[PDB]
Amino acid sequence: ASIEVKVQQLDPVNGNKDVGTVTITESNYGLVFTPDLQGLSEGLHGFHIHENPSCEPKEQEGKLTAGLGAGGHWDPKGAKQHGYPWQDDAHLGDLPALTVLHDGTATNPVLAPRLKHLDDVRGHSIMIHTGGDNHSDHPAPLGGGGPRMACGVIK
Amino acid sequence: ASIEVKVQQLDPVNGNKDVGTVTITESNYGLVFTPDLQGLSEGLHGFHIHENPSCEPKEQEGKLTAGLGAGGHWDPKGAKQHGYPWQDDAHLGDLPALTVLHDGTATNPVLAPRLKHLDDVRGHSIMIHTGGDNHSDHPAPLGGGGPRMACGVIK
Ligand SMILES: [Cu+2]
Ligand SMILES: [Cu+]
Ligand SMILES: [Cu+]
Ligand SMILES: [Zn+2]
Ligand SMILES: [Zn+2]
Repeated sequence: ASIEVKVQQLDPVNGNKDVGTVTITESNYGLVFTPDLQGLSEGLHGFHIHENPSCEPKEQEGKLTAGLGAGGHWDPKGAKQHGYPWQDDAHLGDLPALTVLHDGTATNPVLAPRLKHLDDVRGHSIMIHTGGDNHSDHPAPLGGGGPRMACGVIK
Repeated sequence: ASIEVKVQQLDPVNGNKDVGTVTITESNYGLVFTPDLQGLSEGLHGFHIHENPSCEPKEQEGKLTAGLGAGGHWDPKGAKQHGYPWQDDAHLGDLPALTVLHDGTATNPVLAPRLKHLDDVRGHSIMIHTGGDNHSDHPAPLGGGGPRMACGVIK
């Protein structure tokens, strides 16, 4: 029971770059996401499972935008609302925020209690945003994650 | 339905100092700890529920040691080993590590899936360590948390 996801920093122009991996394992309380990332900006970053198994950029109003190919937050139960990892009426893809230390590394594992089986995340993508995550659609949509900084396709 | 815990930086020499609060609420997946702290060193900090409802120091080897009055990690099931928040044979008091940002503040909530009711944690203390937490007794005991930096009594 384990999936090692290769994660890359997104740059539609200069090119993407490997920043490490995120290993997903099953615990008695839900899926555990264990990062081993580097070269990221210090702080808390929005961390979610997105609908499409793609990290490719997509054209948006005449602008090749990073990670748009991944689609929106994975929401199989139609919550149509961004929320907490422990909130039942929030996107099923809403994970705890990722902590990146001063040295640009992330190794602190986080639990997603609503995700129970590894197979459930296969066929999707995992996204790391430039901004944080206040687990609400206010004052900013999707927790204020904003732009997509890094991404990995979940095989 | 919440418990607001007053947290203080421990200073046996010149007196404990207020650093904020930690609010505990219940979710359908366990107790949620929402910090609102400031003045702490940046980084990940060991965060656990300790056995005694006291944050006072105790004499050990002739040294008045900060927070020893709280005792060890709360372990009502006698796991006798430090582990993950989602690990059943680990101290019940083992919580996810606390994230302190560059500006010394901590506001990111964390979930303790093995803790179900607010009353279960009443009569104990919550501790913040100077070091982090690798959720193991290897290579360092108690996750490498080391000295006790801040603490609050849960009522
Ligand atoms: Cu810093
Ligand atoms: Cu996202
Ligand atoms: Cu502790
Ligand atoms: Zn969401
Ligand atoms: Zn412990």
